[PDB]
Amino acid sequence: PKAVIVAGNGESLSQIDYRLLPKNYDVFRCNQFYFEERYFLGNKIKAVFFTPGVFLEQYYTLYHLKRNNEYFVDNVILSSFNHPTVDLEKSQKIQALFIDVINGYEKHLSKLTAFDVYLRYKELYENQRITSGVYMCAVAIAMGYTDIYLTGIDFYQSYHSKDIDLEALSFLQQHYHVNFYSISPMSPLSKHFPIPTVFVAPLKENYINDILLPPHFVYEKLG
Amino acid sequence: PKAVIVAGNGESLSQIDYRLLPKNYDVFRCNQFYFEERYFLGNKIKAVFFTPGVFLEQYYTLYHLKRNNEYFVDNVILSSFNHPTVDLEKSQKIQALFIDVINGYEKHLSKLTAFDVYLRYKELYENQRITSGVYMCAVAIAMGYTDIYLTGIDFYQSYHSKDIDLEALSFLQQHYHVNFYSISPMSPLSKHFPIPTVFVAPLKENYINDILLPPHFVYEKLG
Amino acid sequence: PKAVIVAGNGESLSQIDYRLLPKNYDVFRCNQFYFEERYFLGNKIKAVFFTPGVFLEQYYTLYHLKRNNEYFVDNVILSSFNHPTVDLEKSQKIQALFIDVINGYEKHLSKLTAFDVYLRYKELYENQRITSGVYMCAVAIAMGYTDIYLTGIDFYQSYHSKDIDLEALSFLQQHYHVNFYSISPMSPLSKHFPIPTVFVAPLKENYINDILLPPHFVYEKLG
Amino acid sequence: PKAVIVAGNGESLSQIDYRLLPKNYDVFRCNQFYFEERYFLGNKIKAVFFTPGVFLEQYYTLYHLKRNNEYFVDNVILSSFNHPTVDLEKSQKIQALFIDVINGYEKHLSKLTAFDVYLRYKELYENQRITSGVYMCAVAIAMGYTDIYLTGIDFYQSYHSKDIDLEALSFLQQHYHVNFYSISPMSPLSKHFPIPTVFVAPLKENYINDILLPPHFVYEKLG
Repeated sequence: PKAVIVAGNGESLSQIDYRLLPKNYDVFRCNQFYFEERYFLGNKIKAVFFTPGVFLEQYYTLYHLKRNNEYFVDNVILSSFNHPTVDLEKSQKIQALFIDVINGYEKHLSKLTAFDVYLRYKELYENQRITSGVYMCAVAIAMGYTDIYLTGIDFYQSYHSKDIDLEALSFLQQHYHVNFYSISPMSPLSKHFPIPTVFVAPLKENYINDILLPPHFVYEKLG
Repeated sequence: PKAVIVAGNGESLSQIDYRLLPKNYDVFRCNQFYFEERYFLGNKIKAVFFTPGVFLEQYYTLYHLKRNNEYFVDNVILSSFNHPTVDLEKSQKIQALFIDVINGYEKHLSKLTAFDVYLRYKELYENQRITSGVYMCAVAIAMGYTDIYLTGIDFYQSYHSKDIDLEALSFLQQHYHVNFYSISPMSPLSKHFPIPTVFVAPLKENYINDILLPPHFVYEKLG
Repeated sequence: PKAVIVAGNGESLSQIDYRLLPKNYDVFRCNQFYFEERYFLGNKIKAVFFTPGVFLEQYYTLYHLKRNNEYFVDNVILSSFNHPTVDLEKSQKIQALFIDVINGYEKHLSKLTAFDVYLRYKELYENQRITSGVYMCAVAIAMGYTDIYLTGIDFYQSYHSKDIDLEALSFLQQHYHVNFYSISPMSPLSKHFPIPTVFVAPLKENYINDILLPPHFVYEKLG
Repeated sequence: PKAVIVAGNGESLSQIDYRLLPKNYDVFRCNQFYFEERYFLGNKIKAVFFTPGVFLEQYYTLYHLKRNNEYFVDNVILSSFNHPTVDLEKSQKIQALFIDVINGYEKHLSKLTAFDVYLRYKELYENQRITSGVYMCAVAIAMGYTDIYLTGIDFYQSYHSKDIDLEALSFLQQHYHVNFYSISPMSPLSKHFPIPTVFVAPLKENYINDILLPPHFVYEKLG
């Protein structure tokens, strides 16, 4: 479509001004998005992102959440760079077990050649990496979206730093001609991106607020 | 076609009412189907299923049976799930030796996405597996058949249980809109599926009633 | 085309009756075909066959022979069955080194399904194998030829025997409808195939009559 | 196009007669081309060649050179023969790390069958190899160029010798019908190729005249 809202797990997720939101939009979530005490962005999620480091404990929890009718997730995307020095073999191991998991690099992240070369050089020769928030923005750019509203990204309120996250965002702004907006006025991110021009979150009860663990025999068969 | 009869090795195979059979149909057999003392379903078989656990002793016996003109088999199908934790490597080893063996998962079982995801989750996180009877029904559904007549399935008269076999059958009934019928009135299976609305088996003599074993040197070259 | 002459290294190669040869034909040779003391079949060869067991010492000798203008070879074919228990890995090793070598099984021998299944079963369960003469006939059948004139095959004047070579030839006669002829009246092969209905070989001088050996350092780099 | 100038790192690179150059042409460079004290051939390079033996220290240096706006390189080509005994695995390792590196053999050098067979035989059975200058000429021939002007090739002023470099050049002259020219009258190469029928290089200041080395932790992650 045209508009998409990407959200992180920062402390500014609860300070969203709902007068700046567009009419039609999609929501992207990642990692421990189910720790919310309120439904800040509803229960409809276009896509979710899980890192290869912890994936078995996340798929099980997502299955349990979807079984109890708490969220309506459409896609599951693995946040892998397919680089030989970090997660090349683990991505193959994960993909050999599941069939409904979409690999991010092969499908969306490989279509940005300059950004891919930049990231690979910085990973190989400088030991620097981007967070999940920039990964979601890159995937949204690669999927055709043009308006990206950022929230919940507080810029870390040793690979990850603030000189690579800000430099990568400016790289995508200059090379692919997309618009970035901030919907949290008090967030430090608003100092770099313009506020757009001009609803109480319902409470959650008896919800799951911890990551579930698979039984003991699950690890035995994988080892 | 439209109708197909799937048969197991249960004790109710000899108690079939032949007034309920349709006009044109195909027969599916599996495992030690040649231990019959009578020709309950004739000598024409559309397809046969062999598990990867014991396959070398089965192909040899099937070759000997077909050489002596006792059965007329058309296809041989390997009952493999292609899951890394059970039979992923053994299936490749078997397929590297024979060229006339059809892999079930790649050809028929991979076209049912929801059923495949359900089975993979239950295998990975709960240690539960389905029997060959449900595998044959799933393959028949995936091959275009609409009427499936079950027989010889007595529901086990530790992976296999009666809460996964019955749950999988209901899953296929709800999701793919197929009809299941039981042709053994005294079988416990008739309590869950309707009896359809309204011939002596010839005796077998000097037949093979035991699984044949390859010579000793066959195992040496494989090890 | 239509006619092809296949020749072995037997003692009946020097007893060919040249009145029975057709007008236009092709010649197939194999193994140590350059040990002839006379040019029995000329110096034009359509294809040559080398076994994977000894191939490095044969390619070098063939290169030296072609450099000195003694034979005019068109194709080089590797006589591999691609079976995991005999020469599966060695064929890949050979093909990784040379680019002008044609693999026989992948190109010609895989298009005869019944013959392939028969050979694989006999190899796996009975320890029986065919010689190069039957391999050349099968390849000629698979390449479209219809008239095959056999010579130099004296039927061994422990895998190889006379109950598999004769049984394989009858298998190809019955299943693919080809004509076999013998051009050596005194050969024992004429007792099984009909003689067709109704030229001094030039001498060879200062020729190569032994298989050449590569230098010592060639084996070091391969080990 | 039609014309291309290939240059080496010999001592005759500074003795080029600029009256013999054509109007429109492309320049090929290789290895330590950035050690020039003057801009002999400008700062525009169509393609560059790096050997697999030292590649990590070259990509980093090329990136630093391009960042400082000293050269304008278009393509980077890996000079690999894809032969199992020299650089088959190292080429795969290099290609698994970078995405903007073009493999020479797969793209350009595999389209010359006779030359490839000649090179493979000489490598396998005689321990002889060609230099980078002949590799660049072969790639230029395979890319459609017809006029090739050689410079900086002083013919080594133990695999490499002067009986393989001269024999390979004559092989390409006879088999592919291309024209070779020499633009350095005093070079020994002019004795074998005709001089064509009938500008001060600017000085370089504060330039990089040594190969840069990656940090210590780069080697740790690769080992």
